[PDB]
Amino acid sequence: VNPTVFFDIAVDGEPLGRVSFELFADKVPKTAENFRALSTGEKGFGYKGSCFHRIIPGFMCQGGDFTRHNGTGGKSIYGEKFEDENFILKHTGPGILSMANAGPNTNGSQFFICTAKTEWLDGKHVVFGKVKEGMNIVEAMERFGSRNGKTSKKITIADCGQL
Amino acid sequence: VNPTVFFDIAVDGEPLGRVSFELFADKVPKTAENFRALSTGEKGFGYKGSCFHRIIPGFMCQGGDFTRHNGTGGKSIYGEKFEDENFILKHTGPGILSMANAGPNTNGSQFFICTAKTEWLDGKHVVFGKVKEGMNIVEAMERFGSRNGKTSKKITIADCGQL
Amino acid sequence: GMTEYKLVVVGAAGVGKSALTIQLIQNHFVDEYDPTIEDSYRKQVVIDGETCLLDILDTAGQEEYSAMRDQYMRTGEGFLCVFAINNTKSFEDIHHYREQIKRVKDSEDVPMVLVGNKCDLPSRTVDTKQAQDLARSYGIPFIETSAKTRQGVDDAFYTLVREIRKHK
Amino acid sequence: GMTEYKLVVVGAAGVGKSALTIQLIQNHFVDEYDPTIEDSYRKQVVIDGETCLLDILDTAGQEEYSAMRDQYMRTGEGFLCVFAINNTKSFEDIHHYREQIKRVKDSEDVPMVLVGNKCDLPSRTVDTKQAQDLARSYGIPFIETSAKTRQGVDDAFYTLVREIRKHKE
Ligand SMILES: CCn1c(-c2cc(N3CCN(C4CC4)CC3)cnc2[C@H](C)OC)c2c3cc(ccc31)-c1csc(n1)C[C@H](NC(=O)[C@H]1[C@@H]3COC[C@@H]31)C(=O)N1CCC[C@H](N1)C(=O)OCC(C)(C)C2
Ligand SMILES: CCn1c(-c2cc(N3CCN(C4CC4)CC3)cnc2[C@H](C)OC)c2c3cc(ccc31)-c1csc(n1)C[C@H](NC(=O)[C@H]1[C@@H]3COC[C@@H]31)C(=O)N1CCC[C@H](N1)C(=O)OCC(C)(C)C2
Ligand SMILES: Nc1nc2c(ncn2[C@@H]2O[C@H](COP(=O)(O)OP(=O)(O)O)[C@@H](O)[C@H]2O)c(=O)[nH]1
Ligand SMILES: Nc1nc2c(ncn2[C@@H]2O[C@H](COP(=O)(O)OP(=O)(O)O)[C@@H](O)[C@H]2O)c(=O)[nH]1
Ligand SMILES: [Mg+2]
Ligand SMILES: [Mg+2]
Repeated sequence: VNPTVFFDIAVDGEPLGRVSFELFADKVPKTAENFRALSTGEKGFGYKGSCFHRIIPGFMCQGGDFTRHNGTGGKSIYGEKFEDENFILKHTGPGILSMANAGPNTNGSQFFICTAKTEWLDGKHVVFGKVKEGMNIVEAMERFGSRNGKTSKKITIADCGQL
Repeated sequence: VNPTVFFDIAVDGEPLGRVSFELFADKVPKTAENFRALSTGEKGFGYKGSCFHRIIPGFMCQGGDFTRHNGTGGKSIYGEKFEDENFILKHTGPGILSMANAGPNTNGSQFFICTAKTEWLDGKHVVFGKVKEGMNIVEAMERFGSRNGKTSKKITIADCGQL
Repeated sequence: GMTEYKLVVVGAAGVGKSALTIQLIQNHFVDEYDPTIEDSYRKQVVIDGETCLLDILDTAGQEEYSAMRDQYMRTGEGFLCVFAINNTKSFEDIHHYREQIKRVKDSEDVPMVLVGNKCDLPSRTVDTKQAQDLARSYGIPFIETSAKTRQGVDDAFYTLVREIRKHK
Repeated sequence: GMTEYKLVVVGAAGVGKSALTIQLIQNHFVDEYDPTIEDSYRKQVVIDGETCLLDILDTAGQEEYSAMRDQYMRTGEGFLCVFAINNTKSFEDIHHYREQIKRVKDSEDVPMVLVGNKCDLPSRTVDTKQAQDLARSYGIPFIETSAKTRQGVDDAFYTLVREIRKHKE
């Protein structure tokens, strides 16, 4: 059964709400497992305490850099980066959860949540889940983004785990 | 005789360098004294610990809000506000130290340091000092400004006093 | 993809341009006076069933810089022309903003909306009939707002989007 | 009131546009890869004895967005066309940027400077001669730079300002 994980989001340390994701282990098992384990922190490291560093209204919310906390870092549970598993699933609309990268086969821990359809990313970013509850939390994060993605407040994953 | 005060500037807590100012008490004694006492903190409050909230390269660096720390506050040693003493001195070039305000006779603690001539402020802002040493530090502060003045790093008056 | 609309909030200093914009974008009222140099905001909204992206330019009303408006007027698609109901001078200044926009854009039908802000205050000095008349001339809508109570905030920005739609 | 010059830094992803610009503005070398969406910077400088204000647009080289460059090309007064001397593909992309800028401005006479970056690296694949020839054919200056060592960083931006001043008299 596809696992479910949650983020408790805070804004400048003030609680905002919880968002939960279905991870498509049935179609991308290796990529879902990476996100799952990073959400539980069971490898000794993961998303807890990291921030969404790039939020662009009309497009997406991006985060996941827990190694450098400056938008350039993050790592997977398989080593620093791992290959593109597949591109079966498409960026079909709001709530799609997908891997950020710096070119082919550079998946780490950074991810993004679509707030709209982003079809021009299909085949270049590995889609591996979707928001299951709390899309309105993601929408609420948009109001702290900007045109180039810089945020006006600190949007953190205050807690996370598996449901 | 004109007193000399200093600011020790820090960037995200890292020391940058010292700016010193001659205060023109020989032309604006009330305004010079305000800035002097606020730089020593001898009245119980002042600039120590406050930030430069607005840095616009090519024009000026502005600070002085030690009451609200958001660019809207500040106070004088005479009360919440005091009158424009006179406009004898002009914004003649880099290094000029002058009072910020929100219209006539609304001087508090906010000030700006010019990095270029700003002659269109003449007769509207009270000029009361000039950089004596450390103009290179004011220029270095411009590294972290922007077009609308929002700073990309926290620029603080880590220490300050009289010389 | 969704359409982008470039909106520009103009008007005299202190009339509430940022108070209205921050209410729209962040859903809270700034009671303190933080005069603007220049700021930009983005919000996706649904107006009449169409999703769209609002790009909002929050401008400075200081008269020292009135000669520097042409560039943002050329680039903007529609303009929220704000005065304050208790400030006669700001209503007077509204005329020059309109004339300056028409002048710069060389058109009588630039998407535009007249906004009478601070409508929660007592001691109004500019009553609705002269604002209504001024709006009847020009040929544009007029909306009374309060950025303190949030009254008319959404309507003001959404109406301006509807004007750009009618034009284009 | 000093003159403002609107400079735009263009080139393929990862050639060092931001590294060069941050070196100029902040005297700091960005060791890490922080891909740009769009950033703007300001710096006042003295060039040939004349103080002026540089307004720098730092752009994104990702090819998916190549059709969205028209707006910034219409507004820019001069263009830093950057490639990396160890990336032949980025050198091949230059021609695309130049043709695009000429098309958008509808002019054969647009201030540009060709910049070969990363000249500190030993794995050079683009000959200095080959870059000089291209710049000669275009009629523009060519400067080799290193954002890491700061070699040529000031020179590249200052030369671009000189190219603009020549187009302005
Ligand atoms: C030209 C402007 N411009 C736009 C854009 C585009 C559009 N549309 C495009 C689509 N059209 C439709 C067919 C009609 C209409 C016009 C409108 N307005 C804009 C913006 C707001 O104008 C300022 C973008 C965009 C994106 C990039 C650079 C410039 C961009 C860019 C740089 S790097 C990257 N993209 C991949 C990046 N990699 C890393 O972050 C690496 C870091 C280091 O290694 C780990 C880590 C990554 O994986 N993501 C995860 C996924 C979304 C992605 N970031 C991102 O942020 O895209 C943002 C955005 C807004 C979706 C696209
Ligand atoms: C139109 C853009 N634009 C410019 C400007 C202008 C120019 N030139 C104009 C002159 N031309 C030459 C003769 C021909 C050439 C083109 C170029 N580019 C720009 C900028 C970068 O484009 C984004 C400015 C400027 C200034 C304001 C608003 C908009 C502005 C503004 C708002 S409030 C104020 N100014 C006074 C303010 N009050 C408070 O902060 C109050 C807060 C509440 O109560 C306590 C506290 C205050 O006292 N100061 C202390 C003093 C400098 C001053 N701030 C400030 O920051 O000005 C900055 C700036 C850049 C110097 C001027
Ligand atoms: N009572 C009231 N005050 C307002 C309203 N809008 C703005 N203000 C106040 O008017 C002052 C100026 O607002 P501001 O948005 O900064 O003016 P701007 O220069 O036009 O951006 C602030 O103190 C605001 O709190 C309003 O709708 N009602
Ligand atoms: N050795 C070296 N590395 C550089 C140089 N310039 C940039 N880099 C590196 O190249 C990578 C990409 O640089 P960046 O400025 O982000 O590329 P951009 O997409 O053109 O902005 C970064 O890791 C930089 O540290 C350089 O002159 N020398
Ligand atoms: Mg404002
Ligand atoms: Mg870059």
